This record gives sequence, structure tokens and C-alpha cells, in this order.
Amino acid sequence: GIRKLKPTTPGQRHKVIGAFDKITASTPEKSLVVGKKKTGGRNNTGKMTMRYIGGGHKQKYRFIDFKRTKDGIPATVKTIEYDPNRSSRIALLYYADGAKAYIIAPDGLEVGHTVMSGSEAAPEVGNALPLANIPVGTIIHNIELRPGQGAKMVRSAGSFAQLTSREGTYVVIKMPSGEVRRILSTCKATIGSVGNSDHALEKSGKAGRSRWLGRRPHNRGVVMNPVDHPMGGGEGRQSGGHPRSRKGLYAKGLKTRAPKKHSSKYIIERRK
Amino acid sequence: MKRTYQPSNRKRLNKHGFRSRMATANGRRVLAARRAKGRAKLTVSDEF
Amino acid sequence: SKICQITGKKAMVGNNVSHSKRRTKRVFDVNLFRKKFYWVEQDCWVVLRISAAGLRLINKIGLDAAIKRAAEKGFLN
Amino acid sequence: MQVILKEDVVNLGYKDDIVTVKDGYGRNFLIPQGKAVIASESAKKVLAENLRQRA
RNA sequence: ACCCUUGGUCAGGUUGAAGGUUAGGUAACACUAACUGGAGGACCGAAUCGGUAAGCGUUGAAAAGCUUUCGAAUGAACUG
RNA sequence: AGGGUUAGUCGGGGCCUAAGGAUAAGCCGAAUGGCGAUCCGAUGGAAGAACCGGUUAAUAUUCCGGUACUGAUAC
RNA sequence: GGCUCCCAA
RNA sequence: CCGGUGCUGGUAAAAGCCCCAGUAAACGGCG
RNA sequence: ACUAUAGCUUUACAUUGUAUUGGAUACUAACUCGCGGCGAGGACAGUGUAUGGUGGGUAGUUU
Ligand SMILES: [K+]
Ligand SMILES: [K+]
Ligand SMILES: [K+]
Ligand SMILES: [Mg+2]
Ligand SMILES: [Mg+2]
Ligand SMILES: [Mg+2]
Ligand SMILES: [Mg+2]
Ligand SMILES: [Mg+2]
Ligand SMILES: [Mg+2]
Ligand SMILES: [Mg+2]
Ligand SMILES: [Mg+2]
Ligand SMILES: [Mg+2]
Repeated sequence: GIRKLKPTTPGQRHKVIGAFDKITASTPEKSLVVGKKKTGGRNNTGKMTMRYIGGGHKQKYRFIDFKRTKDGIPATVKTIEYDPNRSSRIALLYYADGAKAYIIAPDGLEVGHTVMSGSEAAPEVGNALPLANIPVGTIIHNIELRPGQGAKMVRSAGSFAQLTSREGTYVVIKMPSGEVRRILSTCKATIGSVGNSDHALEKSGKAGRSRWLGRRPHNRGVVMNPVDHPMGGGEGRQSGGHPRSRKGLYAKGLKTRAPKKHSSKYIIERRK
Repeated sequence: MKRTYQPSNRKRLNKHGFRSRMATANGRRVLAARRAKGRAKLTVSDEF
Repeated sequence: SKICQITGKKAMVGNNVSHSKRRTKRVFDVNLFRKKFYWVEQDCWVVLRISAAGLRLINKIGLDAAIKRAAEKGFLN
Repeated sequence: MQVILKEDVVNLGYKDDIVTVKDGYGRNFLIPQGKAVIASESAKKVLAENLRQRA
């Protein structure tokens, strides 16, 4: 859900934030968190390689189990928690073996439920199965690209993918982007869609919230000088010509995916 | 108004001290040139 | 030390020359790569950073002779 | 490459004979899997001596 | 100038968001009134940060200041 | 020119790690070298532990008079 | 000191 | 408004280019 | 504007092999990647030399 702020101030007139109605705990698990350092977009030589990054609230990293290799060990869902590092919520799991882990919280997973991973697991929401064992037509998320490497594909809040058909060693999956592509049937996926689908309805309301989230102001190229940007210069306002970056890379329709990439053999239909 | 020199002994030694000069090939070049000129004050480490 | 371990080949310095004879500095690089070889005489596997010329010499006189020759000439290390 | 066969190989046979091959077929397959060895002069002389003694 | 890590500072007053409780009200939610609550790049205003307007200074007390006036002052704040 | 700064308990250091820095195994590279997980590195965390009174020209929780406490060491 | 509330956690 | 300009598609020992199509919250025009 | 050039891109040779039916398909052993040998690719890709395009991104200049 979402909470719309009343317009007591101009900086709150257009502000919509989440209702936090799924969170059941406020403190993270101590053994699964660690303090995280920030980069200002600076690489190991100290040079700013990525702009518009800096400041923001201090954050701690949560260890998410994207691999889920504890096959056949049932786990109990303990809490649903806020994670500052991703748009979705996370879930705390207690294994009957006595381990603890964090997983991406799927839509519909409630505190007190049971989850399992591996081939013998029932295809219920929250369970992790090899794609060879998932019934065709199931809504899935957290899709592995290579077997054993961990989920990479469908992870953002509200996002989901679909298993459309299977063709032997490969299954066919439709992506959030609308791409249709082939995935090895020994790769793993989790049943259900990622929760917190109302994350897209939130509005910051003011510049201060972007500063809290750790973004820095972005300057348009047409209001610079020619020495700084190809689109800068002129007396008064000017359009800047064909849109391009500081290095002259066209910004309208020029494709940048490598034309000889091997993975294009597994991509049936493309969509960006 | 605030002027350009704001003293700090730790920063002075970290930036221009003897060990800072010896840590780099160009710093040793500076030391060799100063010895060849015959400076009585080799680095800021010599000052007090 | 990017250099062939069998022949000692390293990069050369030369010029790009345009049609109007403008000359710009350039480097001629060695066709260098890492490859694994089965040493029969010692019955083991070795990894060598060699050029295609070094591979030609190996395929001409055998791996053992090439390695001993390179060690004698100092290229091996 | 020129190789002295150590075993029998289909489509180029005559175990213990000298045959010319492509460099890759013989550097990357035959020698590591044990079929054939390089045809150096010492190996040629040894094989000739063995064939002469067994003749 | 920007960033990173670790610390510190912000007199006093005002306003009164969400939420809650109590009465009425509904098939039930809604919804009305009182009390409570204490949010906010909210208000007035010291420290502090900045530098609007005028006067003065222009071999100046100062190689950019002083006096009055004025902006911000829980934050995209200031500062070691 | 002479004199003047007195600590088991105050402050620091000795211990620990942050940003960052130097490195090992390795990687890269005409040279000089550039990288790269243990060590260094406080602005943070531990420190093993008091006060009262008096006194100098110039020191004091340090000197003195009481009152205490802490750490090692020989029975 | 704890308590309450909040999200930027 | 797709005419112009961009962008996207279908020689040494094939690209391109052509041609056709598309694209204006692309640059641009609206005698 | 003239002339170059980093980068990007095309093809040939090298790295680079085998079989079937040439022009494609298939294979695994070069080579690449993943998990701790096994898996996934595969003579492609990447890299070197040569070569044609493009290239105010950068440079030297003229006007
Ligand atoms: K902007
Ligand atoms: K320019
Ligand atoms: K100040
Ligand atoms: Mg301007
Ligand atoms: Mg104009
Ligand atoms: Mg305010
Ligand atoms: Mg004031
Ligand atoms: Mg004010
Ligand atoms: Mg240490
Ligand atoms: Mg005194
Ligand atoms: Mg120019
Ligand atoms: Mg000149």
C-alpha cells in the first residue's frame, strides 16, 4: 500500500510514500548484517567514473541467499523486513538445521509459512526449484542464468517472469522487459512474483528525499559551455543539436549491444 | 578572513616529510638534487 | 615482461605513415598468447606465454628441444 | 607437423609409421592423448633401428 | 571544488499533519464533535552560516573590510 | 645572565580497527612501475586505577599531610 | 536513563 | 510535416555505398 | 575548411582441429566462461598483423 501526505507544506504536497504494511520486524538479524561503505561514484584510482552519486543515509548490507543450495531442508518464515539496499522487502528464514538466511520476499509469502529448495520441493510460492521441475505457465522470479551461480534475472520489486514452454535442455521464459529467451532447465527459479509492487507509485515530493537516497543533482548539457559538453554554448537558449553525451554518443535510437555477442543465439524475440 | 596556510604538523609530515620523500622515486630525485645543491635543510623534517 | 618465452619476441616501435607521409608513432605488438602443452618427455603439463612464431618452432622441433633451446638462450625466464 | 604414430588411428593409420598432419591435429589431440609423437631426427632413427631389427 | 571515513553543534517562542481515545452514526465500513498527539527541505527569532541595500573606507585598521540593514537558521544545515 | 615544568591513578603511548595506504600469493606492463587479502593508519572502541587541604617569585589531582584505590611480584 | 513515534532504516 | 540533416532496418589477400521503409516529447520546418 | 589520429566496425591470414553431406551440419581436443573434477559453450568468440569504412572524440594547421 501507499500513504499520501497531506499538503501542509509545499515539499509535502506531492509526496507519496509506502505504507510499510507488510513489515513485521524493525531490527535486522545481527549475524547477517554488516556496515557498508559508500562510493561517490569513484573507482579504485579515486577518479569519479560515475556522476550524481554521493551522500545519503548510512546503510548496512544484508546477506541475501540468492543461491539457495540447502536442498531438502525445510525453513520457516520468521519476519518480513525492510532492506535499504533494494526496492523489495526481505524475509528471514530459520532452517530446521539451525541456519539463518535472508531471501527476497515474494508476493503472498506470510510469516509462519514453510519454504523449501530442490527438486523434491512442492511448487508453492517461495519455493526454489530447477526449471525442469516447474509446471509450464507458472509465474516465477529470481532466475539463475548458469546452474549454481545464483539468481540474477528477476529481482526488482513487483517484477515477475513466465515459463512459457520447455524444449528439452532449455525452457522458454518471458522476461519483465518483454524479451523471450531460452534458459538452461537446470537453472533454478523461485515460485511467485516479487512483492512490494506499489514501489512504483511512490513520489519523492522534494529534492531532499533524492539527497537522502544518495543522488546528486544532474546538470543538463545545454546549460554548459562548449568546452564541457558538445551540446553546450550559444547566446541565450539553444536546442543543442542532436542529443549526445560528453563523448558524442548519440542518445536517440543508436544501439550499443555488441553485435557479435554469443548469447543472441538464445534470444528469440527482443524488446527493450 | 581565512588565509591559505592552516598549520597541521601531521599533515606537514605526511605531505613533505623525509619518509614521504623516500617512498617514491621522484621524491628521492628531489632529495638527491637538494643534497647536490648542498641544502642545510633537506626536508621539513629537519625544521623546528 | 610481456615477451615470448620461446623466441624472446617483444613489441617493436614504428610509424603509421599516411598517404601525405604524415608519420605518427605506433607499436607493433607480438601475436602473444598463453597456451598449455603436454610435455611427453617429462609426462606433465606446462603453461607457456608464447607467440605464433614460438608455436611454429615448437611444432617444428618438438616441445622439449624448444624448451631446452629457450633456456639456453635465456628466453625461458 | 610430422608425427610418428604410436597407435592405430582411423583415416590415417599404419601404426608405427611417419605421417604429416596439420599442426593443430597432432599438437592438441594426438600427442596429448598418446597417439603419435613428434618426428624428430632421434625418434626417426630409433624407429628405423627398431624396424630394421624386427625385419 | 567535489567525494570518503569518523566526531560535534543548533537560546527561546509559535503553528498544529498522520495517528489515537471518547461520544453520535451505519447492515458494516465510512463520516461529525471534543480531547490527545507532535509531523514539517513549516513560521518568528539568538548563536552560527551567508552577503541584499545604503553609508563609510579607496598611499584602507583590511591585497575585499567596518557600521546599519537584510536572508537562512532540524536541514539539499553548519562544523572539527 | 640566572632560575623555573616533579604523576602507578591526569593526557598520550603501549592494544583494536575505519576511510585510505603499504604489501603476500598472483595479474598487468618499453623502463621508471600499475594493481592485488595480512600489516599500518584515529577523527572512533578499550584503557587497570581517587579526592580533601596546604605550600612557590615561577609547578601542582604531579611536592607535602590525610584519606583511598589499582596492577604485577616473593610467602 | 529508558519509553513513544517515524522512515531516509 | 519523414521532403533536408541525423538515427534504425532490409579494399587487402565483406562492410560500405545504392535503393526502399521507418523515426519529430529526434535536429528541423509550418511557403 | 585541410590533414592526421584514439575509439568503433568489416574482411583475410595466424591462434585453428576432426567427420559427414562442396555448404552447410555435427563432433571435441585448442580456446572461453560457471560451480566446487563436474557443467555450459566451441574452432566461433577474443587477441596479433594487414585491409576498406567511420571518426571535431582528440591534435597540428590554414583561412
Ligand atoms: K537538470
Ligand atoms: K566539441
Ligand atoms: K566560526
Ligand atoms: Mg552559461
Ligand atoms: Mg536566439
Ligand atoms: Mg524552515
Ligand atoms: Mg545573527
Ligand atoms: Mg528565521
Ligand atoms: Mg592491526
Ligand atoms: Mg601558573
Ligand atoms: Mg581543432
Ligand atoms: Mg608549429
